[PDB]
Amino acid sequence: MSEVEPGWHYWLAYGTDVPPNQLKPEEKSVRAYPVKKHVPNLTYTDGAYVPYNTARPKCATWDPKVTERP
Amino acid sequence: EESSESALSKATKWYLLSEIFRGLYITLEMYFRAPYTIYYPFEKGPVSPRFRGEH
Ligand SMILES: CCCCCCCCCCCC(=O)OC[C@H](COP(=O)(O)OCC[N+](C)(C)C)OC(=O)CCCCCCCCCCC
Ligand SMILES: CCCCCCCCCCCC(=O)OC[C@H](COP(=O)(O)OCC[N+](C)(C)C)OC(=O)CCCCCCCCCCC
Repeated sequence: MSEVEPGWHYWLAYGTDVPPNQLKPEEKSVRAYPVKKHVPNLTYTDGAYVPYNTARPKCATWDPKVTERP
Repeated sequence: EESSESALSKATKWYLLSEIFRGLYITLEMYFRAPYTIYYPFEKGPVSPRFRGEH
């Protein structure tokens, strides 16, 4: 089921009577970024989403330096 | 002594399972009716613009 594009997923579930290919130009979404081919759910594969922290550590350790005494 | 139906009439229903055959007949009527099943994932149930799913 995840192979269905998000454009037609809403139409299949009787969410609207206007298919995405019949959409008015003003009703379409405007993307400033390029569009790629539809990617289905990637579970049970090597492409599964891997969560990670998007923030740096909250404390930075001291970079050690040596100064010779007089 | 105050029954409206005669003993023979009450026995005929009781011995011949009058209401049981009535219940069987109603169940058989649905056998010749259209079912409700939809063929997911080839078909989807109704959705509304207010529906809450993945963020
Ligand atoms: C021929 C062999 C196959 C059927 C054998 C069994 C039939 C019923 C025997 C007892 C009847 C009885 O006792 O009749 C009496 C009852 C109820 O009527 P009441 O309450 O007196 O009505 C009130 C008085 N009126 C008559 C003025 C209105 O009738 C029934 O509920 C009939 C059941 C019909 C539906 C099922 C029939 C098909 C069965 C499924 C296929 C096998
Ligand atoms: C001379 C002619 C002989 C007829 C032969 C057939 C007789 C059948 C039995 C009649 C008595 C009876 O069903 O009795 C009902 C009994 C005991 O009921 P009780 O505790 O006495 O209450 C009732 C008496 N009242 C009202 C005075 C208090 O329990 C039951 O509900 C049994 C349910 C069995 C259902 C099986 C049906 C399966 C499908 C069959 C159709 C294809």
